[PDB]
Amino acid sequence: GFLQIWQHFDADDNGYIEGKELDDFFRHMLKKLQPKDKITDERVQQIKKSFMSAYDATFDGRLQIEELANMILPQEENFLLIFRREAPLDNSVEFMKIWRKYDADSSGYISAAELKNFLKDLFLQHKKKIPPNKLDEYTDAMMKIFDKNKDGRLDLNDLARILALQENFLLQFKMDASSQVERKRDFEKIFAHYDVSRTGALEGPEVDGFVKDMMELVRPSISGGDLDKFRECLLTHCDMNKDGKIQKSELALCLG
Amino acid sequence: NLDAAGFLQIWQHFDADDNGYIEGKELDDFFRHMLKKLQPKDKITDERVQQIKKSFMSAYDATFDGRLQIEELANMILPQEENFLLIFRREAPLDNSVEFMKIWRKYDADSSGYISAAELKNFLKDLFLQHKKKIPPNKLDEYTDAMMKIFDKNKDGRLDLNDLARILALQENFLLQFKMDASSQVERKRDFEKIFAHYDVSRTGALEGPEVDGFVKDMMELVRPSISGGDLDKFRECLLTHCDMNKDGKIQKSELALCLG
Amino acid sequence: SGIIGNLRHMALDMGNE
Amino acid sequence: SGIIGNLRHMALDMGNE
Ligand SMILES: [Ca+2]
Ligand SMILES: [Ca+2]
Ligand SMILES: [Ca+2]
Ligand SMILES: [Ca+2]
Ligand SMILES: [Ca+2]
Ligand SMILES: [Ca+2]
Ligand SMILES: [Ca+2]
Ligand SMILES: [Ca+2]
Ligand SMILES: [Ca+2]
Ligand SMILES: [Ca+2]
Ligand SMILES: [Ca+2]
Ligand SMILES: [Ca+2]
Ligand SMILES: [Cl-]
Repeated sequence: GFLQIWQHFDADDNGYIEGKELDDFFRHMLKKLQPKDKITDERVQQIKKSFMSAYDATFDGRLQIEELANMILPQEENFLLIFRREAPLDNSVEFMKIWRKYDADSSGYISAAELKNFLKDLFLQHKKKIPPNKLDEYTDAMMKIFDKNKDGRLDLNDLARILALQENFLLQFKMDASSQVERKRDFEKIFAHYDVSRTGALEGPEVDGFVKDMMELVRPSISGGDLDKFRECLLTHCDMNKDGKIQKSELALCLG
Repeated sequence: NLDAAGFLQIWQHFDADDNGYIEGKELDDFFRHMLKKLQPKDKITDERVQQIKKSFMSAYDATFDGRLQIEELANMILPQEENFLLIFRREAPLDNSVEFMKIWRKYDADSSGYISAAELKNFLKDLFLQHKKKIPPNKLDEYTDAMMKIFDKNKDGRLDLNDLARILALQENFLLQFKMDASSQVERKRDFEKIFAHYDVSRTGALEGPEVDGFVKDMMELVRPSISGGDLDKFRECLLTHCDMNKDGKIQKSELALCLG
Repeated sequence: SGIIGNLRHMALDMGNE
Repeated sequence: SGIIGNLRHMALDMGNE
């Protein structure tokens, strides 16, 4: 298990394989590669230079969980299948449909159990059968790798990074485009993008996409909780007919 | 071989949409280009794009997001001597968030929650003085503009808290080393003491100014993604409202122990 | 005064409430 | 739990106020 190897060598559980933990790690590696070969200080130092040049991306002389993951997990074809689609994910509404489906308790966070459901469905979509222990392993590995603040949960921006969400849609629009005709063309292009069901209202993940993208014009990547807060804030101030949807007329009113 | 200007032309070519990241097709196109340069005789295949991509991304994707940002490309192809960006890395790593907040509070001087072009200009001026270089005013305007375009992710003409963090290579959250398992009264005391000692850089037994800021940033970022400048001032005021019992604007050790339980 | 200006303003206002 | 548990709880409460 990738996690078991990480936990063994990060002996003091401080988030880094460093000093003697790292020499012990590279001593262990020599035995795995060449069981018949005797460990020497020269060979520990030679394999260490080699692997740290390939994998110490942060250039601090230590291994953190992502650097160890790069060393072992991308050697697995089924793990790499988690990060492959042909089409770029460049519409935040499509991202929010996945967020809302797999945040099944609506906590504003993706738990290990919820991430397991997401990976299971992902493997079914590629008509691959993964052994249950490999599914558990991939789920645990993903949690440890992508849980940046170690609360045992994936936030909205963690899932965005996992799914390679491209977030440049509102950043294409320009302050220069000041003419009433230009303002109309941009408003219409904006509404059309989020109005994926083409009903002339933003419903469900369509509101979510719009709120994430709009908030991220002025602040850093927002949380799951932040999304629900700003969503309700947008409804309170723009949903005039109180149907829980943002009609094009409501958004044009709220903007100007 | 390559110099600052030519490095920029390569960066601008592949960051096609000018969003601050070589991502998706930009990145496959980048690594397709690389194969032809290294092995002109060799035919480009998806397997070989994926092999050179794994290799280089494992060495140089320091932020672990599957994208290249300007510093990561600079590490890959720009010789150190020509790395203008290396002006922002000192001999000592910046691993204390209080030292970061002292720089944030100095240059966000009005505490607007953002560093403007004019405030960034002051930061670059002082940085050149620290290297005993004198830069003419027109060149300082140029550098300021370039830096704002490079580091302004959402294009509002302002640097947020996490933009300065990225510029100064602020290290990991100090509080992430502490464990839920450390349940014993003796362990709880050792951790509380280690934590307070870390933020109490002036050793006065109270958190003052950027000491409060460092603590609030680190604490909030245990449960949510990187916070804004405005968020920092909001949660700072929130911590003072609930813990600064003697209303001296400082967080005494006793006040924080009380608030935590 | 492009339409992006109105979006930014709405975001800023909602982020200050 | 450890002292980190109290910090997380205070962060969560302050993030919900
Ligand atoms: Ca360790
Ligand atoms: Ca490292
Ligand atoms: Ca959930
Ligand atoms: Ca987390
Ligand atoms: Ca719709
Ligand atoms: Ca409505
Ligand atoms: Ca780009
Ligand atoms: Ca990166
Ligand atoms: Ca300011
Ligand atoms: Ca900005
Ligand atoms: Ca102090
Ligand atoms: Ca006090
Ligand atoms: Cl540029």
